[PDB]
Amino acid sequence: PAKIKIVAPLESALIPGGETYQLRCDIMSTPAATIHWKFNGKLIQGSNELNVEEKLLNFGKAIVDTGIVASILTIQCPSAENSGTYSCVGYNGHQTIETVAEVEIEGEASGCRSNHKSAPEIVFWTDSRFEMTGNVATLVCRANQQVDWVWMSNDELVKNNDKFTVLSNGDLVIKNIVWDDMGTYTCIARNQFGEARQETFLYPTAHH
Amino acid sequence: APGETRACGRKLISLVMAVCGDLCNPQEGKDIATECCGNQCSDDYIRSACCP
Repeated sequence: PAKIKIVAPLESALIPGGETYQLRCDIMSTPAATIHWKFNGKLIQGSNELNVEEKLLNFGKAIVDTGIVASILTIQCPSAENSGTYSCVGYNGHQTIETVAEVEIEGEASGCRSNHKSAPEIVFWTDSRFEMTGNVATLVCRANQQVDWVWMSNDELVKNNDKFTVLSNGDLVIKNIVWDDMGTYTCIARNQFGEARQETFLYPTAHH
Repeated sequence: APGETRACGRKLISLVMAVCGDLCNPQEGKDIATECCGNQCSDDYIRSACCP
């Protein structure tokens, strides 16, 4: 049965102006959930898109699809114009969950250069994914910039074949998973401004 | 410990606590995590072993 649950909520906070500030939410969900962010009800990061392609690949199988996803929102130069209502919204196709926080900036941003030409940041990722042996699983990463994606397993590069597929949006598709696929997969986002890294985790569950 | 065997337990214990909440003694789930990172566990066991 579909379930969605907050692991780490946003919390209301009074924050110093001009100092970079990062919000984070973690969400446990079956099936896999997507996270987007809102400021005073207006969308500012992420999407409603679900991974319907993987559902097709697993169509007619017994699906586990349980795990935790995480997302960060970075506030570069907090000013009075950034004080307001921030919400992290998780969504799995069946249920919607939302964590809301009042963030008020206390002070002025006399000197603060928000570098648009800063390193890319991985702002959403599959923290953990549980799936049954024999099914397709997907590890998700999303970035705040245009990047090229590279995935690493156990310090070896992941290359496209009939099992692994590195997609251009940031997904790593693993077909016909087996217990030896268990472990950490690092997603690397590279562009002209820098590279970001983020670990994901895959657990193939026993098939009874 | 190999890093792979150590991140596994961390992610498993997070899912288990998220499922059970207070119904799961932390040292009780920590034993589930050790078992299921050495040997392959089923989904049902992972999601219910600490709180049937």
